[PDB]
Amino acid sequence: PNSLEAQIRQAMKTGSTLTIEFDQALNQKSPGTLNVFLHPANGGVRIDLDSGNQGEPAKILWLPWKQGELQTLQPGSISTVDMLFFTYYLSGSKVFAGDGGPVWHIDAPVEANQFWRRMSSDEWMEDWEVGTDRQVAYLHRAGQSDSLWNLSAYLEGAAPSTYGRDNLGQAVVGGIVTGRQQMSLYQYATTSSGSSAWSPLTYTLQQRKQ
Repeated sequence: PNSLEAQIRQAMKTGSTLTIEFDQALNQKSPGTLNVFLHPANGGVRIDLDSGNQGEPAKILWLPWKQGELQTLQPGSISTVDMLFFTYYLSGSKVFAGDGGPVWHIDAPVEANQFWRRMSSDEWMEDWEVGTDRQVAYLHRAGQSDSLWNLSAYLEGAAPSTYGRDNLGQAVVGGIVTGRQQMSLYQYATTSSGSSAWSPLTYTLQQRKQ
């Protein structure tokens, strides 16, 4: 087989099943580029900071998760074509990504009006004029209280993507850099069947309402 990094990139693009396991240690690393180690795992790859167990070093874009908080990948970090992007598992959390803009990982309990307000101070958001469009990929857990995710007051366009059902289930989000400040996003979800194959996480046209 190829490098583990190549195997992940190929699984994403082909819509194959390849799971990702993250060491919680990764959440103590800042958003941006990160040197990690990839290891074979049953059915997938484990990403950690351990150079042992048939580890292969890789430089990725990384977005940590933090309890009760937003974390932000700033787009200036994004430069190397074909570099992989990952964020930590989604277990009730939300991911919001602007195309050519930041990616935010927002913990589950942060209400939508609150996280929107927090997102709102980023230069990309301030440059997003009311009444104009961006492309946005937004993923939340199905059956979670809408107070924690619904942005309908702020965005007019396609409904968000969802993972899970009845506020149960997990997702993994990653990406592949395609150009300066630009990525294509990919996802899978883990339910009582197991883990799904990778699919695209689509940016959809949204008009800013207010």
